[PDB]
Amino acid sequence: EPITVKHALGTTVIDHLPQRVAVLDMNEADFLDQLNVPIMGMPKDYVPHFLEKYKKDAQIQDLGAIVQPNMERIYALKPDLILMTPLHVNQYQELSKIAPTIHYDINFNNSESNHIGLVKDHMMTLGKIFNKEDLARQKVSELDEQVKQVQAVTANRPERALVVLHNNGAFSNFGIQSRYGFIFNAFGVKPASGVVDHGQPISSEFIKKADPDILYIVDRTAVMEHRPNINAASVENPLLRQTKAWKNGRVIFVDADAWYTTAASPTSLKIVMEDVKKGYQLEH
Ligand SMILES: C[C@@H]1ON(CCc2c[nH]cn2)C(=O)[C@H]1NC(=O)c1cccc(O)c1O
Ligand SMILES: C[C@@H]1ON(CCc2c[nH]cn2)C(=O)[C@H]1NC(=O)c1cccc(O)c1O
Ligand SMILES: [Fe+3]
Repeated sequence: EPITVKHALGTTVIDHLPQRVAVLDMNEADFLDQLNVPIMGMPKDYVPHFLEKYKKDAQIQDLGAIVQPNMERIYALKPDLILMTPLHVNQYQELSKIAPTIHYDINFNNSESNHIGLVKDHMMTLGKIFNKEDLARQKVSELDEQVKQVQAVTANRPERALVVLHNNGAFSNFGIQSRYGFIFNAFGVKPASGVVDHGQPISSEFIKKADPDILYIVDRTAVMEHRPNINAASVENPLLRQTKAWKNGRVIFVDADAWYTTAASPTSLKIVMEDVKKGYQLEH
């Protein structure tokens, strides 16, 4: 019963159970970890904390950088399956030369529609390929329950939120049509701005007209420069500090590994939803 995967970049047929798997980003690595599927190679420049055991495991080949893994190292690893994503589209043809190559059908650029369904679909596809259908279906059920939990928290709440990305002292807003669109669409968070605009840098005019009751701050610099996450005392930005969210203590410094490095896999979405719920939590 060979599986045929018709994805965004072509069609991949898998006739045998793959045994030497290369994953090209950390979302994919989280899927296979969650399915208890061994990984033969992955990039290791930005391994999230919840995949820490993989950075240290010398039996897992380091393929280099997430954004552009080392094609020479991949070819040498002789994988029998490569998992890649929209980040690697420019390498798909070259990867498919080396091994059957699956593309994760997901939209990292604009997640406003069906983000959760696309994550679930991928999980079920991987469960079929690796003969882990029952465990795949369980993880899908868990994701569904988690989504119901955050939707129960956001339901009928009046608060409106911004998702803002910190980068080297600069802050930019990510709205309903951005990479964080799914926060609004999937989980029922109400956006503090609706106007469609890298993100929109925080200006005085913007924050005046889109003054959030809740603020989720994604610290990109903590990930990229491997530095600790900023906290309330790091924030110099006066526009952010005069918002209702800041005054009322509804500022969540999110788990940047789950929100920035991944954001499209079972462990990461679980964490994202816990962070979202903290934004609504009025008491300890
Ligand atoms: C349209 C851009 O092009 N690509 C392909 C090349 C790339 C960018 N970042 C990692 N690989 C994106 O993934 C898109 N990236 C973003 O929109 C983006 C937004 C906020 C922070 C980032 O690091 C982004 O890449
Ligand atoms: C740590 C990040 O993890 N992943 C997945 C999340 C992501 C970031 N940008 C697009 N997708 C990366 O592509 C890694 N990004 C970068 O190394 C990066 C470098 C220069 C400019 C960018 O926009 C980058 O994302
Ligand atoms: Fe990027």
